[PDB]
Amino acid sequence: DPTVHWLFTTCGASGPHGPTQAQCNNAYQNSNLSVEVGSEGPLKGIQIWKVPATDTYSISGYGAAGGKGGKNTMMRSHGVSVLGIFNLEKDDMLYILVGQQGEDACPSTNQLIQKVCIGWAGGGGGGGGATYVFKMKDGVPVPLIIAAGGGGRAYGAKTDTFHPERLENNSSVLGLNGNSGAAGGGGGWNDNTSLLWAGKSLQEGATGGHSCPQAMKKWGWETRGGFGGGGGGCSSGGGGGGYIGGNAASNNDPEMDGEDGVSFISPLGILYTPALKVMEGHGEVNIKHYLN
Amino acid sequence: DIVLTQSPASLAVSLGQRATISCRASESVDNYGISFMNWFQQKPGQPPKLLIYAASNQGSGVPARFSGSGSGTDFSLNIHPMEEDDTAMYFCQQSKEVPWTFGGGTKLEIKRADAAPTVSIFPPSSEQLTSGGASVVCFLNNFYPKDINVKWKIDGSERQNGVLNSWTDQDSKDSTYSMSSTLTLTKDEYERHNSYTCEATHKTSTSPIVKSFNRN
Amino acid sequence: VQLQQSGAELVKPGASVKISCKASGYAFSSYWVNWVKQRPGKGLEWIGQIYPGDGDTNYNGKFKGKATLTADKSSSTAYMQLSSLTSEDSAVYFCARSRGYFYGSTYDSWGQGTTLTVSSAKTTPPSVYPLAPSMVTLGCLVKGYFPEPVTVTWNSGSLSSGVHTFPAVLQSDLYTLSSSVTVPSSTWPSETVTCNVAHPASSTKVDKKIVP
Ligand SMILES: *[C@@H]1O[C@H](CO)[C@@H](O)[C@H](O)[C@H]1NC(C)=O
Ligand SMILES: *[C@@H]1O[C@H](CO)[C@@H](O)[C@H](O)[C@H]1NC(C)=O
Ligand SMILES: *[C@@H]1O[C@H](CO)[C@@H](O)[C@H](O)[C@H]1NC(C)=O
Repeated sequence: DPTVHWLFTTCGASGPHGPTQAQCNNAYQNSNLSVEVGSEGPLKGIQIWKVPATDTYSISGYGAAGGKGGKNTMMRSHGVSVLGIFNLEKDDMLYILVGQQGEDACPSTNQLIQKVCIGWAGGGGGGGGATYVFKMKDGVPVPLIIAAGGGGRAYGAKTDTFHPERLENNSSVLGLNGNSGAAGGGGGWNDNTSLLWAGKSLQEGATGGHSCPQAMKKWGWETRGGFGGGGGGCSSGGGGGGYIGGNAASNNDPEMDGEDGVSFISPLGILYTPALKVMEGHGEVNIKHYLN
Repeated sequence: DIVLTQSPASLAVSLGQRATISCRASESVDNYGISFMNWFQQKPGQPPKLLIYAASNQGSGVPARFSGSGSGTDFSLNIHPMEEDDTAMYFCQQSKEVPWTFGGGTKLEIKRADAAPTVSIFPPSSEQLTSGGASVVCFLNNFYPKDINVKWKIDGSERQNGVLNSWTDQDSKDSTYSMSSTLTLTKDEYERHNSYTCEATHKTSTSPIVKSFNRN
Repeated sequence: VQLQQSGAELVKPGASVKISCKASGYAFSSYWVNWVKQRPGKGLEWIGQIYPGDGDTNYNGKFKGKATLTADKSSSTAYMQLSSLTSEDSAVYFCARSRGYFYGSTYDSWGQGTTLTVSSAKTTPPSVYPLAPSMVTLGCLVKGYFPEPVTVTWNSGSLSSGVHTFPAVLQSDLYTLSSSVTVPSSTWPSETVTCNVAHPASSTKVDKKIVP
């Protein structure tokens, strides 16, 4: 049956932590998709799929957008899409982590912050998670498609301007975290996070950053990064997750957006079209049979 | 400290009526354009619950009849219309300066017509003296309002030392109050006197209510 | 969002306790955890606060070195240790989360409370004494017991439309309370009614008939 489509989502989850087995069992009930979802350790929020047949498949990864800054009118930094074609062998296990949006600073359910949103530290949006599609070979994870998330918007961001998409296809380059300042940089592919507000690398579990203690100790405006890798927010915006996490400003500059992450496509696979910011919310993965 | 003077300590209100609670601070609690005055409700056996934050802002799921007002050093909690389920302790609270402090609280109770206490006195059981000691017990039941004074008499002379009193909370069915006063002497003092009387003074009457008995 | 506290504690003067507050449903390292003391007939007292992210603390000088606040990130658990205990420490203690300036720096989520009782007296069973003298009023005297929970009923509970049980008093480290029941003279002494006193801490159940 080559007409089959498997659609991977957040299974209903949002924020810096990913979903449970019971959420995905609910979201995927009465479909062709069945998955195993880790409960603990670095694989906790990650969905495990079994490839049904040896064949060529389309795999399109979409990462998550970063949050809004200090004004309801701002546009978000949309997550990056990465479309590839891959040959897979029956019974391969694919591990899938669907990125979750960075926390918005606006709108707010607090009517005292909502005043600000409609017209000091803490207005910047959170970083937002990348989407990861990888596989195990010899016990070490191997990446196939990583669709970076979008950096968070600064509290006082004035222009809806964003930088061109970055795509790597070279494992020898290290997939490190982005720089953190007052705001958390984005989680990369393999690193050692130690700050509370920086996004975690995938192999650490990819939990999204806490917001900055400068914000949370005094004013209480919370903007966390998203599953997986989303950097925490301050006045500055947080960096988005990727193979390499997007950078956050070195100071708490309120005009400085977090950078998007760097995406990744295995060179053994075939890229279909350049990477492109399209996603306005959470991420997504789509898998179909390919006609050749 | 920033001292909060909450008033009144007790307040009685008919269903549907307006209840106004005041909180006055020894210094301004305004900072950054915010007033750091907050209001809380606490029912028996529960933790407190936030009603109003930053002097004017409804907490989540707090009904509209609650509303907070003020700035600087003067603030107010208004409940209107009063409902049965609003009887509780109410506290103000400031977070402007360490140490964070609470008002002294206000107990909100239901109002009803005045009622004179039913008074009853009871001699010691033979069982109690057989172990030593003699407690005489006086009940002052189902009266309103809650303020009352109890005086024991021994041999016609007043006695108050060695007496322990206990008050009930407002009754949810009758809206009244009761208290027990229990005088504990040794058996030698009990057996040294004959007649024992208990008298209550309440605003409902100008003459005290009296119950008595003499030994046999 | 939940704070869940550890069970009650009954300890002798001089001892120490460590009360736990385990947080869930939010980022433990991003919010202040406050502690509050409540005694009967008194308001609320703020003890101090701790910021788990970096261990910062603020104390009410009245409690310095009496309360010691800490936080454990591995378990997302906040502790309060009370030292050199006295009878003035007997109270209900709450932990509570607070939010920042935009929320008025106020509490928004409370533990269920933890009861501490400090007394140098050992478990003692209650002594029950009747109370004998149109409506007639009757009584049941429950004197000299420890610790506090007691329950008075009348006729196994079936006759309880008009009963008053008075809060306990503390005398020489023991508690005493009284209960009243009023019934028509056409039922007493013509029928017998009995107060049932239970003191579970001493596993006690006693029935006493009201004799004229
Ligand atoms: C599985 O995919 C096939 C082909 O696309 C479709 O006919 C079928 O309805 C899918 N499963 C469910 C439960 O709908
Ligand atoms: C992180 O720390 C470990 C310690 O064993 C080290 O082996 C590793 O190279 C470091 N970097 C990454 C990317 O994990
Ligand atoms: C289709 O098949 C041919 C022959 O195996 C191969 O060269 C080509 O790369 C395939 N195309 C894709 C998109 O997989």
